[PDB]
Amino acid sequence: QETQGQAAARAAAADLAAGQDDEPRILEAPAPDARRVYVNDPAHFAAVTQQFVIDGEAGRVIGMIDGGFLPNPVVADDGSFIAHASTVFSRIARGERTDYVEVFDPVTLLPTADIELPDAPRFLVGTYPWMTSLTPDGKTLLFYQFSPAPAVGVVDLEGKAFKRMLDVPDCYHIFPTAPDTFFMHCRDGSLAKVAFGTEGTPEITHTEVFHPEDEFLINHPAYSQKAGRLVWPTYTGKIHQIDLSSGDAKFLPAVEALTEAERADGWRPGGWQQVAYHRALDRIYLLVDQRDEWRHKTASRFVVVLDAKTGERLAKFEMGHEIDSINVSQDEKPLLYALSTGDKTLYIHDAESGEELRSVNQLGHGPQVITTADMG
Amino acid sequence: QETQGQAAARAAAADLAAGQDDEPRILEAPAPDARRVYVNDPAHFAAVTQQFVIDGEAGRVIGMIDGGFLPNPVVADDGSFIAHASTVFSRIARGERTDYVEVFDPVTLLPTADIELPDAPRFLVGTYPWMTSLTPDGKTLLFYQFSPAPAVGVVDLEGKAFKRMLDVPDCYHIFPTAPDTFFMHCRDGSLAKVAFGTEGTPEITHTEVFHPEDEFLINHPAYSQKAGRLVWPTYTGKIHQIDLSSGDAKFLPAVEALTEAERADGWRPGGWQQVAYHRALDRIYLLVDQRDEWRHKTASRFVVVLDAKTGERLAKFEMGHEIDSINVSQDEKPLLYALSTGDKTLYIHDAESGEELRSVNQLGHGPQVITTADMG
Amino acid sequence: ADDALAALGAQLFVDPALSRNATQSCATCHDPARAFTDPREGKAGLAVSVGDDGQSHGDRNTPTLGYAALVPAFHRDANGKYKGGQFWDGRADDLKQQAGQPMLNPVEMAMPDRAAVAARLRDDPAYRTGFEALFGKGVLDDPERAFDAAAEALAAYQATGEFSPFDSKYDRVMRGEEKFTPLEEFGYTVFITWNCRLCHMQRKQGVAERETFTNFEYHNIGLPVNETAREASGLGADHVDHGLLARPGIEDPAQSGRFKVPSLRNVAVTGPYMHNGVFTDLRTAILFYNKYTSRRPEAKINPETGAPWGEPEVARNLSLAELQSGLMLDDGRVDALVAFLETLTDRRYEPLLEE
Amino acid sequence: DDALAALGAQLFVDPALSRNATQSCATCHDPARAFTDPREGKAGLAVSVGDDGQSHGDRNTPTLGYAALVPAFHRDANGKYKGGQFWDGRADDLKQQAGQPMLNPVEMAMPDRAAVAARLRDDPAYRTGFEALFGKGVLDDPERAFDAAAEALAAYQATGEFSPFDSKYDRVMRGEEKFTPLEEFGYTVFITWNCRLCHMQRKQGVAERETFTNFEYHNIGLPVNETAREASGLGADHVDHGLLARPGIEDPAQSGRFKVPSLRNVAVTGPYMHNGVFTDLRTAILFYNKYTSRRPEAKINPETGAPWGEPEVARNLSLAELQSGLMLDDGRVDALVAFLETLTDRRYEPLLE
Amino acid sequence: TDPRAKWVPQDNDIQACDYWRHCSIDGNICDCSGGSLTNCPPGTKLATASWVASCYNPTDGQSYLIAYRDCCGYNVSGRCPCLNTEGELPVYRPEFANDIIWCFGAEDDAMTYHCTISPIVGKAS
Amino acid sequence: TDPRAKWVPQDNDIQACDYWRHCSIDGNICDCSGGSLTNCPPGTKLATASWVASCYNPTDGQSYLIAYRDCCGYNVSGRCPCLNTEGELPVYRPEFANDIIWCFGAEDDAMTYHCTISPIVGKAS
Ligand code: HEC
Ligand code: HEC
Ligand code: HEC
Ligand code: HEC
Ligand SMILES: [Ca+2]
Ligand SMILES: [Ca+2]
Repeated sequence: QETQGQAAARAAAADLAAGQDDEPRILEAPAPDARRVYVNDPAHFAAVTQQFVIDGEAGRVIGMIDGGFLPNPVVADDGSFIAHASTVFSRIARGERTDYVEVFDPVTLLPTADIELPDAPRFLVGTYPWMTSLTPDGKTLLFYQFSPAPAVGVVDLEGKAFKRMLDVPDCYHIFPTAPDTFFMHCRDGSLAKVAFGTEGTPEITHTEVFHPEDEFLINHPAYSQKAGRLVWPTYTGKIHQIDLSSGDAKFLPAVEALTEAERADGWRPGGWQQVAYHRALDRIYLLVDQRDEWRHKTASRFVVVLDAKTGERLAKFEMGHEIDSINVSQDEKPLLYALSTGDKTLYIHDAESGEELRSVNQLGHGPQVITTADMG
Repeated sequence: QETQGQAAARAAAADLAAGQDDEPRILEAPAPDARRVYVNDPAHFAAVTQQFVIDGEAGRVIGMIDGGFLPNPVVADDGSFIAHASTVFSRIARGERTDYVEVFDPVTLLPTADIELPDAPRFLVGTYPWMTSLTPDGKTLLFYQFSPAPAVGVVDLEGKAFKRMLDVPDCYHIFPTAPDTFFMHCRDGSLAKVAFGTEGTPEITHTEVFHPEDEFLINHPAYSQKAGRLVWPTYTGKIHQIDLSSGDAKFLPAVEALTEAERADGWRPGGWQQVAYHRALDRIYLLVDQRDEWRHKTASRFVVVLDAKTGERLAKFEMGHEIDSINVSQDEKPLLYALSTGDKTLYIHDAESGEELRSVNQLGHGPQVITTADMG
Repeated sequence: ADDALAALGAQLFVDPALSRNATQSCATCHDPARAFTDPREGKAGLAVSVGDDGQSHGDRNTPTLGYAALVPAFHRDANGKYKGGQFWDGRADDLKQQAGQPMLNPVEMAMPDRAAVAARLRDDPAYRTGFEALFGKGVLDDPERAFDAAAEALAAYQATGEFSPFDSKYDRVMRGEEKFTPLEEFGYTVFITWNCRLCHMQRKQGVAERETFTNFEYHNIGLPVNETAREASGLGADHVDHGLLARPGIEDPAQSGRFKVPSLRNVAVTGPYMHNGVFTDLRTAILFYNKYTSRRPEAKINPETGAPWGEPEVARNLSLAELQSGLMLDDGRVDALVAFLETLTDRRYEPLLEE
Repeated sequence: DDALAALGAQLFVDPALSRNATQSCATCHDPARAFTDPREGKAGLAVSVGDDGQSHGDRNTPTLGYAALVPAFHRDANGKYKGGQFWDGRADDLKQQAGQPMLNPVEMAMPDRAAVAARLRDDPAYRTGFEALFGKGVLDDPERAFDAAAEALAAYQATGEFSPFDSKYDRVMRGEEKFTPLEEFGYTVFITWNCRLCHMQRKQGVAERETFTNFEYHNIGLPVNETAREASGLGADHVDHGLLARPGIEDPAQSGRFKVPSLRNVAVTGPYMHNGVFTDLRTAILFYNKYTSRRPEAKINPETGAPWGEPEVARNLSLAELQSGLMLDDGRVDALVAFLETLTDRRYEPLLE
Repeated sequence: TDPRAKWVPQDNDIQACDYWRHCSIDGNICDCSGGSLTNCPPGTKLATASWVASCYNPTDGQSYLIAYRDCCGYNVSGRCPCLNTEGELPVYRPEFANDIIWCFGAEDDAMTYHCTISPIVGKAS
Repeated sequence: TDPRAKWVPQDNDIQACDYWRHCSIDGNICDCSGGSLTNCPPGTKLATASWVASCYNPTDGQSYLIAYRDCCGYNVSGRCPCLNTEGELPVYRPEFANDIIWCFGAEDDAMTYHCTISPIVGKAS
């Protein structure tokens, strides 16, 4: 009931009445925990951007990180660092391009590494979380290149150096499964497994094709590295699940997030980060609404929750706002994070009852990307 | 009746229907003329910022220029070029600082000079037009430095090179009167004349104190270089006029913009660019409203217009919007430009009847400064 | 008479009596069975054609006559681009100015002069009747009138539906009579979104009424000399083919090494490719464009020789703004573009697509 | 207690506490000069002459006004040393300080505690006064006697008379008068420029009894005072390490740092700094421009027309606070002088001329 | 105005987001920052790459292929933002994908996004 | 609401532009981006320069000098923006002027403006 601005007015007023001194200084953010959540603001393609670091339990901004043009954020699952791949130009948006990776301390937010990526090799695209990805040991960052051809860049975080580009087939996205192995999704409807080394052609192995050429797999699948679970909705809310926990792809039974009657009445997923997965509960969360079929990036006002094993619906929440992206905290009694690009506001919901608990507004110009650590 | 977007749809449909080919290409802006107006957006202190180049007559954006942190725009009165002094950092808002001057061709908008300023010498401040200034011949740009001490930097636009800093006394703003001369306003209430040959210390002479300590002169006076007329309002609307057209300061009769009774009822100027001056008409325009004495930076809904010679009131307009800054085109039947920071919108008015003719919205994040060339 | 002029040109077109030794007609090099191109093997394979003397080889590849009647007469457009004309270097203004040239060229049909061509026309009673009915009595007695008339007839004949039928798969699909396969559709999509559309589409925007997949401009794409063709032509190791700059009256050094953009209709059946016949395979002509974009070592290599593409014959005035697209065609996209270009084959040449 | 201080009042002006009876505390800490030394020696007023008529110190004699407000020497939770007495903090508090001049051979030069006690015991008034407060026989035990004299002197220094809070500044904060325009400008410069980072008690909030020091230790990069170093006889190879010279401080980063002085009475207690190197208050203020200003004159000591000179101790300079990015122009130096003059105690205002 | 409603093209105002050629535009309409329907604004650099869409023209009942091209080398204009996705496919079908910055081939290697133009390049099929 | 009305201070919420200590702030309140009323957010640099104002505190009826110091080296936070100008003077009275970026003295020569803190540094007069 008492707001954070109100509690602070009251504490300042008591220190002034008590004659309590304190030294103005630079704060540290609180230790990273399960209820820490990061919101990135691509700012509708502005040349410079911002990330907000938020305490989900209090609904308070605890820090910010500046970025350049369409940066890719990553968060180590263990809470030990965060990083991004970013792009600047010598005269705002013109002149010499520099692509680079920074690593930051998660409490001081100071950069601890600034690693130049040679020959401007980043993919400049509205931000897809799985276009830049950490290996499970946290030692390597992998980023996608599109131009001149699909390729994956390898950055050694521990030695703070760019290593090499890997040539890959006509494939997209990067789901790391081991210190030297990741998956990609191919134009042909397969996944490719890419096992790499410091030098040498990587070993590239395709899975079976798993979807027809006219089912469309969204740009924001959810992937839980610790579960090895790749959760991939199509435009109709059909959900593909791939188990990569063995190090090889295993195709799980597909589930339908909407019923046949809902589909007949125009229910479809839509937004930006349309899907979330909670590893400990093995639960899938999908943003859906009634919409024409080619309005697939519009906000949605409902979230459906379903059991990943059975596909049984557990809940349908009415969010009460225009929501573009969702994610969840990975602890018990998780939070459901519901980010509105149009309101520039993160709404924080109880994931069990769907009830809005609190919200954090003024999050930049067009915030779209929610990231959390799986520290469990 | 027919908007620019509508006329453009009709011409594109006709080209299509007629089979008319045209090659997609980079447009040139129309020739600079009296009704071209520039609007700078300091973006509420953002690390990067925008300038909008607008055709006032059509109420159409004809181009844009990117800038860095709190840039100072200048525009040559003869239409031959535009330029700014700007500031960038190697990692968005952190790392190595570079201050520089760019000159742009005013129809292609291409930079034709990029002149680095040594030792980060610019004054970083909410944007004041007369903190960076062209000499009447357009061969020199002068910029103000506040740290470590008041100083003025001389930049050779013809040779494309920084020359030197001038040591000045405790003085502010730069009003150029010749290739080698400018005037500043000093803390002690006088003006200083600064004359600089290419070598040595400059020659510095002061006028008499011309206002008392308790009379506050705004950050945004109007200066007409072609008239040599400095129009300086105080917090209450008292208006100072200084004639510099003889190469020396001559003080004109002080004039009151508001009546004794309006002041009594709380009428005061308020805003950002609160004053405009029209050379050929010899006419002063002032932004005014009813306000408390310390709300001097808030928007105003009215403009008063008065004879610079006599000081009689010629009109009072109800602007119908929250207006922060005004300026005027310098041709006959001038436009009165009325920029609203809150609405991010330039309202374009007939300067004689005060009626609103058209407007240009979506001018960035917090647009603040209007500039026009005096071409006649 | 529209029909009759064309019918006269039909007769001339297949008549070898317009060659010095009477071994060669238009149709010898422009063989109707091969989309009007030369199926005959010479010292440089099919890269260049052999003349009436049985020994002289040209230095340029014989182009199709299909769709040549859609090209505008030679002119400089508003943005200073030369456009239109006939020959790889635009040196002829139009079809009519072009026709007389192979007839007097000693490396081709080799007739010594106009009077000699008139003397052959006058020997055939069918030509006396047909020529006089269209151009007046005595036409064939006046070398200049006779020569101009023959060229006029030949130009009329190349303007008939027979040379430009617009009945390729692409045309059927555009009428809604059938559909592209997924591969061809991908190839179409690639062609229209990648740099190909900047030179191999009639218009810069809008839709063309009779698309022939060229903008009729002049570009230097930086091709090497074809050594065996250049050896066969006898022009010498030191010869440079200056393209458009060789057109009389063009003096601008920026025009050096630019050639007319060919129509891609029938491209699948008119190999080998480019102005000197340097590449055998259509795939190889498409892969050539990756030399400007790709970082892979294989992009520097001509897959037909296993050696580097080669130094441009003219290493200046390259169309680098258009060629340096920043994107490599992967093999799936080369496959798609081959599929698509195959749909530009006229119906009667579809049987040739197997070969 | 009133008694204790009354005893210390007697001791403070008594030369019987020096070896040859030529000097008392009041000789060097003259109540007429805000408890500092008026006397001119081999290096001007930079350093004081001891009981022997020849020996000079190496540090300038500081005021005793307000010294009772300084907390006992300690290391705070941010690892900054704070408080204590002497320019280098080598005494914990006023009590530990008072005995040291008595036994210093370059000062009062008593040979030992027993000699001090013998002098106290010869005076009947001291037998009465001391025994009434500390118990009969106190003056017969050299250790008890010496510690009691140190207590009484500390008690005396803690009275209203050394810390009256009656300066113009104090009257203005009580709303009894106003600053002149120039004074008010100097006050604004003081609390918005880098001065207030070291010369205000608290970081933020308002102090009840402000003395214009945070009690911290800083090396501001001052040069040797050449004539004073010569007079001290410590030799040209000597280096004054400041707080590092305090027994038990071992941390190399404390080398060259000195206790921030209270600026009360600063206008009447020249010359300035730990070594009296600058005779004029304006020169003390202008010294700070050396870290900020670009002007050729900022490198030059106005009193000499020669460069300030290299720091005695080149490490541990307080660069973060000193390198403020802003130079004080003449008008701002003028206003600061005016403001600092308002920190003069009422009874010293006639000294201001 | 219902953002989830089926998008309905018009052929009477090119600065509006329901203008028929903008059917798969993502970004800003160049006509609003000094370009035109099919030209870049001064100072910017015209890319050669594009993404395509088949957009129904309610003037003539035909569908035309619009090859969107970006004008690049300037910060995002901020005027007339629009995001439509008629036929728009995920990033693995890039010729139909519109989140990608289509700035390739721009002069001076400009890769920052300013605004998008909407020229017709062909007939739909 | 009424922007031209006499500003009315409150002592109940430090995130609102009417909090009594913000009487001459220009920018953003650091409490809204991970600082606190008198501390800088992580990653930013605390300046030693300030502009100052005498702000009346409605709770105890006293006027305090607030010496506003900037947190520097980040792009502007964009949260809780406020501009008040109680006793604010023109640039030629810089100790009292608030358009100036008071980032002087910040570590690493940081000069970009992120947000402002509102510490009390004394009593007025
Ligand atoms: C010995 C082979 C040979 C014969 C016979 C021949 N040509 Fe050709 N033709 C060519 C070659 C080689 C070129 C390209 C030459 C060049 O560009 O300089 C060409 C080019 C052309 C072109 C230009 C087409 C384009 O796209 O640029 C036309 C039209 C043409 N010939 C028509 C004729 C007609 C009509 C005749 C009979 C009067 C004829 N040709 C006889 C070899 C021949
Ligand atoms: C810069 C203009 C330009 C671009 C872009 C361009 N072409 Fe070409 N194309 C030409 C010109 C000119 C020639 C003839 C070159 C020569 O022979 O000197 C040509 C020749 C060809 C040929 C040989 C046709 C023949 O009859 O010999 C094929 C096939 C071809 N192009 C396909 C493509 C494809 C597919 C693309 C897109 C990958 C493309 N081109 C891009 C201008 C261009
Ligand atoms: C010969 C001159 C001389 C005499 C006599 C003298 N002092 Fe001092 N006093 C000094 C000097 C010099 C210093 C600074 C020495 C240093 O910092 O190392 C000083 C420092 C002090 C300080 C520390 C103040 C501060 O701010 O750090 C106190 C307290 C003090 N003396 C009290 C006394 C008392 C009590 C007596 C009599 C017992 C006395 N002094 C006798 C010269 C004298
Ligand atoms: C980094 C902390 C710091 C800052 C900032 C600072 N001072 Fe000081 N001040 C000192 C210290 C420490 C001394 C004693 C230095 C010494 O003697 O070694 C001192 C000494 C002085 C003295 C001589 C006092 C005496 O009794 O000898 C004056 C006057 C003075 N400072 C004024 C100022 C003014 C005015 C400013 C702002 C322009 C200022 N100082 C800035 C710490 C600081
Ligand atoms: Ca060929
Ligand atoms: Ca002194």
